[PDB]
Amino acid sequence: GAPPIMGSSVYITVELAIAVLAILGNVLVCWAVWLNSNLQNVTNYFVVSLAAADIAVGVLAIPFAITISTGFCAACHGCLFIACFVLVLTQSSIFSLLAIAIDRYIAIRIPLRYNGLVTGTRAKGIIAICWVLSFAIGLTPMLGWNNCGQPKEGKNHSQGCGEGQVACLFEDVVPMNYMVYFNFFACVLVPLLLMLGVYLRIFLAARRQLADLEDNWETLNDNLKVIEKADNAAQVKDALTKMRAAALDAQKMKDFRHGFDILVGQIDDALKLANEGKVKEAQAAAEQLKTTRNAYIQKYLERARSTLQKEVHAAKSLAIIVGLFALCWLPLHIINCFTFFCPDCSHAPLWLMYLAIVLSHTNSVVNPFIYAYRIREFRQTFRKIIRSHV
Ligand SMILES: CC(C)CCC[C@@H](C)[C@H]1CC[C@H]2[C@@H]3CC=C4C[C@@H](O)CC[C@]4(C)[C@H]3CC[C@]12C
Ligand SMILES: CC(C)CCC[C@@H](C)[C@H]1CC[C@H]2[C@@H]3CC=C4C[C@@H](O)CC[C@]4(C)[C@H]3CC[C@]12C
Ligand SMILES: CC(C)CCC[C@@H](C)[C@H]1CC[C@H]2[C@@H]3CC=C4C[C@@H](O)CC[C@]4(C)[C@H]3CC[C@]12C
Ligand SMILES: Nc1nc(NCCc2ccc(O)cc2)nc2nc(-c3ccco3)nn12
Ligand SMILES: CCCCCCCC/C=C\CCCCCCCC(=O)O
Ligand code: NA
Repeated sequence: GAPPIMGSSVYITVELAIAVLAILGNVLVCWAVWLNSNLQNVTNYFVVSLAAADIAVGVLAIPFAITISTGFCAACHGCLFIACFVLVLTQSSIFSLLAIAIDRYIAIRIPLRYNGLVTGTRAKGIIAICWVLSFAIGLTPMLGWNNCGQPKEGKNHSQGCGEGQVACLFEDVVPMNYMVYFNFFACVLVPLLLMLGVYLRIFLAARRQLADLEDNWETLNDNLKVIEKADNAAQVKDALTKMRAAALDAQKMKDFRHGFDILVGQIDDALKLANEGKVKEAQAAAEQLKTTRNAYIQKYLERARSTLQKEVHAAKSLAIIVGLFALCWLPLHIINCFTFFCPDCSHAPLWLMYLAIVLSHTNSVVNPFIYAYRIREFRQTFRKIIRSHV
């Protein structure tokens, strides 16, 4: 077998390349949110916490990963910290990603209550709490769920380690049942399936809300046709009742309210004439709704449709971030599953183990590119920062 330093040099060089890109890209994200008030919303406070976790991957986790690949002799609980710290940052990333999904779900389901419910203060408290929990979850092996009590005495003696020391290798100190059941199934897989369900509900809400907008609009126009060719006052009354309900329903901002005030007032005018049996005069009054429809109602329809389409597109951009997180981390989890569940299968080869580790670290590079390609407000802030400075 080739000298280990050769393959190790490749892995270390690649890790350092990734640490540099993770730092720069996510420093740039944080710098953008700090400078641009348009980016200073509650959603982006989770984006920032997520960016800080990825900066920490380059500053600390990658240097730790480089250290543990050497198998150096170390006290077992110090080895555990080196080995498990990255699990803290990944758990924090899960919480930030989940809060973002719930944040956007709240914004599309109850937008009028959003600013009263989701505030910057409460977001900070949630973020602080999630970091605490991430340390508890990620460092759970440091509380006794480890293999420090069953050291590899063959490795420790050949490595020449001292009293209470072990050859510091990830799979010799971290239990695989912890990695599969606790970390993967419970703390990663379950939150990802929840995020999937949240985003599905976000898209269902938008689809259902866009459909109501268009259904109310068609109800308005169809009933105008009904009124125009109606043959008696009663056919006009029934047509006008179905419009008044749609008018009040669509009403549930200065020029918006004034438009529906005009609309409802004209319907009531036509309704009163129709109750008095004045057919032609009711039809002529109902015909004046077209003015209001073209001047006010069409502009509100188009503006409400545009907001909803923006929320769909934004939700897609954030879902892509969740999907790249899964793409980058699942191979490592899936390999552990094979290692744990198939003791009769050969262990995955070393070159694959480190490709899977490298892939997981690349996730801390991608998020700033998604923002730059998919979020105009980030892309524009990135340009101004770059060309004003570098
Ligand atoms: C706040 C940031 C900048 C500082 C990070 C401190 C890091 C580098 C420190 C904190 C605790 C330290 C570990 C504590 C215990 C041991 C056991 C010892 O037998 C080998 C070194 C090792 C594994 C240390 C390595 C370096 C270490 C991980
Ligand atoms: C999210 C996507 C990319 C999932 C990718 C699936 C990857 C991780 C899967 C697909 C095929 C899998 C390999 C199939 C066969 C073996 C032989 C066994 O003795 C050890 C595990 C090993 C080497 C598997 C490791 C994990 C593996 C490489
Ligand atoms: C992320 C979604 C797709 C579900 C998670 C995929 C994981 C849990 C699935 C996909 C493929 C599955 C593996 C397929 C084959 C084997 C070999 C068997 O001898 C032990 C179980 C094991 C190792 C499975 C464990 C669970 C597994 C890794
Ligand atoms: N299984 C595993 N191994 C390692 N490193 C050690 C790789 C290795 C595996 C076997 C061997 O004989 C020598 C080295 N880091 C690892 N990190 C993770 C991880 C992080 C998140 C989910 O899994 N799993 N994982
Ligand atoms: C911006 C923060 C940068 C932090 C410093 C980065 C340079 C350190 C990176 C890797 C050093 C790895 C230390 C080698 C482990 C010791 C090997 C051994 O004891 O056998
Ligand atoms: Na991350």
